[PDB]
Amino acid sequence: PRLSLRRPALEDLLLGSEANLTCTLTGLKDPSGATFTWTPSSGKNAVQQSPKRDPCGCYSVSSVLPGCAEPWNNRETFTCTANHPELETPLTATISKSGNTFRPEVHLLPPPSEELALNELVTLTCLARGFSPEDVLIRWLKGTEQLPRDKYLTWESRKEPSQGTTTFAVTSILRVAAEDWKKGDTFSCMVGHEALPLAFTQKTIDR
Amino acid sequence: PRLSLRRPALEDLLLGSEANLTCTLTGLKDPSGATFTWTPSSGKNAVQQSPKRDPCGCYSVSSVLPGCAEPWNNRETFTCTANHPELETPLTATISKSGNTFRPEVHLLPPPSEELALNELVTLTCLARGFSPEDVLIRWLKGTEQLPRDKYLTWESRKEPSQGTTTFAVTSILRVAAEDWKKGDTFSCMVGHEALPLAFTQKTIDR
Amino acid sequence: NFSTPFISTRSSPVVPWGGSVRIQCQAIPDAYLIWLMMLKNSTYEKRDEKLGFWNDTTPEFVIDHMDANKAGRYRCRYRIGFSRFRYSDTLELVVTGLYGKPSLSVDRGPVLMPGENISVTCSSAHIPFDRFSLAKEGELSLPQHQSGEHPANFSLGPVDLNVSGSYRCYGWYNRSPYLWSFPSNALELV
Amino acid sequence: NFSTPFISTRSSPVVPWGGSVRIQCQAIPDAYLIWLMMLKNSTYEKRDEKLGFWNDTTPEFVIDHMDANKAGRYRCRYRIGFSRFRYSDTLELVVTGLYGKPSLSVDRGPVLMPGENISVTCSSAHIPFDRFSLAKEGELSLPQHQSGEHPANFSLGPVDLNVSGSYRCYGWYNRSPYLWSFPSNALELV
Ligand SMILES: *[C@@H]1O[C@H](CO)[C@@H](O[C@@H]2O[C@H](CO)[C@@H](O[C@H]3O[C@H](CO[C@@H]4O[C@H](CO)[C@@H](O)[C@H](O)[C@@H]4O)[C@@H](O)[C@H](O[C@H]4O[C@H](CO)[C@@H](O)[C@H](O)[C@@H]4O)[C@@H]3O)[C@H](O)[C@H]2NC(C)=O)[C@H](O)[C@H]1NC(C)=O
Ligand SMILES: *[C@@H]1O[C@H](CO)[C@@H](O[C@@H]2O[C@H](CO)[C@@H](O[C@H]3O[C@H](CO[C@@H]4O[C@H](CO)[C@@H](O)[C@H](O)[C@@H]4O)[C@@H](O)[C@H](O[C@H]4O[C@H](CO)[C@@H](O)[C@H](O)[C@@H]4O)[C@@H]3O)[C@H](O)[C@H]2NC(C)=O)[C@H](O)[C@H]1NC(C)=O
Ligand SMILES: *[C@@H]1O[C@H](CO)[C@@H](O)[C@H](O)[C@H]1NC(C)=O
Ligand SMILES: *[C@@H]1O[C@H](CO)[C@@H](O)[C@H](O)[C@H]1NC(C)=O
Ligand SMILES: *[C@@H]1O[C@H](CO)[C@@H](O)[C@H](O)[C@H]1NC(C)=O
Ligand SMILES: *[C@@H]1O[C@H](CO)[C@@H](O)[C@H](O)[C@H]1NC(C)=O
Ligand SMILES: *[C@@H]1O[C@H](CO)[C@@H](O)[C@H](O)[C@H]1NC(C)=O
Ligand SMILES: *[C@@H]1O[C@H](CO)[C@@H](O)[C@H](O)[C@H]1NC(C)=O
Ligand SMILES: *[C@@H]1O[C@H](CO)[C@@H](O)[C@H](O)[C@H]1NC(C)=O
Ligand SMILES: *[C@@H]1O[C@H](CO)[C@@H](O)[C@H](O)[C@H]1NC(C)=O
Repeated sequence: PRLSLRRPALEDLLLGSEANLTCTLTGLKDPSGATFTWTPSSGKNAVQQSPKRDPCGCYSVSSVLPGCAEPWNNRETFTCTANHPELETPLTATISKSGNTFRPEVHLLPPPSEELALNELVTLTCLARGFSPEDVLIRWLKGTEQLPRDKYLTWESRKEPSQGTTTFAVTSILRVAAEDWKKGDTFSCMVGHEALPLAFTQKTIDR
Repeated sequence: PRLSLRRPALEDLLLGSEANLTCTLTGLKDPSGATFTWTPSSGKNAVQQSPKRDPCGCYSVSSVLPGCAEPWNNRETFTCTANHPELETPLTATISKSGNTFRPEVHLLPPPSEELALNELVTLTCLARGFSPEDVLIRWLKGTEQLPRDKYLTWESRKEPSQGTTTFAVTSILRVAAEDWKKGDTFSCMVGHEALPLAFTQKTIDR
Repeated sequence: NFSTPFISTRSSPVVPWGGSVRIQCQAIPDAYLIWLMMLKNSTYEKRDEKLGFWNDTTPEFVIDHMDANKAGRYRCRYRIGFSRFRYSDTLELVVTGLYGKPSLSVDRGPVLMPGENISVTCSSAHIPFDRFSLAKEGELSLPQHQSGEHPANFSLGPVDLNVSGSYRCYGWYNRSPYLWSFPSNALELV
Repeated sequence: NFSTPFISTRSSPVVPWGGSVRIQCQAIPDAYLIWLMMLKNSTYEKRDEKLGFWNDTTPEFVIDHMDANKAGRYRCRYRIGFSRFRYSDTLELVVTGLYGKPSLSVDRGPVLMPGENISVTCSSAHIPFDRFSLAKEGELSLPQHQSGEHPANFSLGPVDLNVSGSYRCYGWYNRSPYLWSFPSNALELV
């Protein structure tokens, strides 16, 4: 049996209004007796969830407390403690808004010289680099319209072999039709990150 | 309980000489009685392994048959069947060298214009795109020396939102010192892939 | 204190039901998220959502295929950082082509030199509109003149040429201030 | 049939123990993987490994800090596709600076005009070398002349100027064909 605690997601933080945060206890073929206790009390009340029958003999059980959008931003340490329908000693976790930061450095880079000559589809790339917790959000823009997530591909954050400061990196690709590029309209990549002061930061592209 | 079968890895196929292939049975708090049966017989003999005590109550058990480097290349369908120390009906899997292909298209792309001006460290990028099974190998080269894996970062293959043909994509970044770039020496990215005729294919970069 | 950002409709803010216009807000460039609201029933609700910064222009919306649904109080919503929410002063939109064209007319000739007065009389004989509004072309706002007496007595006083061009007139009821009649006959004042 | 790729040592292939040289193979450009071997004891073993294609030059290795370990039979290994393995004809390397410098000398003057003969006598009085090899500078190969009689009787016949420059001489034993003596005294034939 193990307990893990899950932070609010920048997705729900920035583009939304309902950070949940999730304390989930994992495995032990239990009736899910459980019981969860949380830090900021009273304000909003905590909610348990279905024993989402985790593969094998885990049957994991989860918790959320809605509305914790403001206490995340004022740092404030969050605790979760669960004492479970088995034995031994209850389990507990805790997180908070990460200390050290490091703003992303964002770079939107051009189609291949050898690919754009063959006027068909070509590749826009977006590079988030050297930042704080691995969690980021990259959204592409045509003109000034958010493209549906399904039109562009984004890889996940992974630690880069860094000299000292452990920093992350992310890339994204938007494949587009050449006539749009040679025509002259505008594309952008935008990266939202916990550190960054204005939340997201935009950097654009022309040719 | 479930059984999965794992193909040889291009890493061991191309840069090595001992493709194993792995049939691993997962979960059921078993003594790992088991028993595994395989397709190309006799030639080389199959090997079982330790009940690598998989989290929760799985205790997964694995199999390999060494030396199957040549039957992979001549297509030949591989089978694995396991009848386990529990009950019901034995489990079986099968794979082979994937049918449809699609060679990668590889593109090594430049440092940001706005980053190279600030002569310090800058970014080389490598883009594997539209290819066959997701499994690829990207290796960077300085001059004509393979850099250790630890000097460059490679993301994993992920399906790109493709029109029809389901194709994959991979990116890689090598961060390097500016003096090397303005000096004039040569860097390369190389992509190895099941489809590609010469195994790997190199494409280089100057400025 | 502050002003709060502006709300404009660069094309005249009244459109035939199914019409298209180029609505525009001001651009707080420290606000990534901008939300066009329609203050609908006690509250306000998201219609369009344009994300990003504007270190250049100002943000425009576009309402096409203008509905009875799409008429009311429109307001911009700016999100700065992680808690700053700045609004915008309100704008309203109204549709045309709903009831039945009123008919308007003059007391003098169609080119009155304005040293002396011209009143327009606009009314409907078979559609008991609550009020009437006399709509000039071009000018990007809710009409200069509106009344609710049984003849539409709209004189112009001593006119002057920034009062010139093409004019029409629309009906209006009580609880459909957003829903107006068809366009009437045109007045080419010169 | 085929030739099979060539093996060269662009700098003279014998080096003082701890010496550095620029070994070079031929480039099968349909072979991504290239393996320098030293045919060591019944087999062959990987020393260096250069991956990639050469649609330009030919592939060079470099052996620096030349060891007794690093002397023997060297061979290139090419991997084409998924089963083609093409070798290369063999090369050998040998170290110097191990036993004790022999001493060499002439029968005539240091600038013999070659219409007539010059023999060099090279030997060691205190180090019973199996054989001796007389090493010209520059020329990129195992020596033109080698003997195993108690005086090194190496004449040149009627010389000609492509036999000119600086010359020395090295000792040699039975089962260390890869391990040679120190460089002797120099002969500036002109
Ligand atoms: C509590 O808050 C948590 C935050 O972690 C929520 O759990 C998350 O819920 C979201 C739902 O918004 C999960 O995403 C799911 O929906 C995604 C929607 O994508 C759509 O894209 C189209 C564009 O064509 C757009 O028009 C739609 O409006 C919509 O945006 C979907 O992409 C997600 O799948 C992705 O994510 C998984 C996980 O990484 C990935 O493996 C998939 O390949 C795929 O890319 C998903 O279906 C989100 O996954 C989930 N959190 C996590 C960590 O998975 C709860 O909803 C909140 N609960 C309450 C009560 O407030
Ligand atoms: C049977 O064949 C399988 C093939 O799947 C083998 O299982 C694989 O074994 C390899 C071992 O070569 C596993 O990789 C492990 O070693 C990697 C070595 O990296 C080093 O990098 C330095 C450069 O600084 C270099 O000088 C070293 O010589 C060496 O190359 C290491 O990178 C691996 O960790 C990576 O992989 C995991 C899995 O994706 C990833 O999550 C990590 O973050 C990390 O990036 C690993 O330590 C390889 O992982 C493993 N296969 C799988 C699928 O994991 C067996 O060894 C073969 N068995 C027999 C009996 O032949
Ligand atoms: C608006 O909603 C409130 C309560 O939701 C209701 O009392 C009222 O009748 C609604 N209509 C208007 C025009 O305010
Ligand atoms: C305009 O704003 C963008 C950020 O969206 C910034 O990158 C750019 O430098 C700004 N322009 C100038 C002239 O500073
Ligand atoms: C216009 O109307 C005003 C208001 O009664 C009046 O004083 C003025 O004389 C009028 N001008 C004319 C009739 O030319
Ligand atoms: C109607 O408007 C005209 C415009 O000045 C004015 O002369 C007249 O007195 C008004 N009459 C009524 C009844 O409003
Ligand atoms: C080489 O190895 C074989 C067997 O491995 C052995 O018989 C022999 O003595 C070794 N030495 C030489 C010089 O071949
Ligand atoms: C040389 O070979 C490379 C592949 O390594 C290829 O990309 C390039 O086009 C070739 N040069 C010419 C002139 O074809
Ligand atoms: C060089 O040696 C040959 C071989 O004995 C001999 O015939 C010839 O005369 C010699 N040349 C001289 C001594 O000049
Ligand atoms: C030694 O070499 C010289 C070179 O021609 C020759 O004249 C002489 O006969 C040789 N003698 C012996 C014993 O080899």
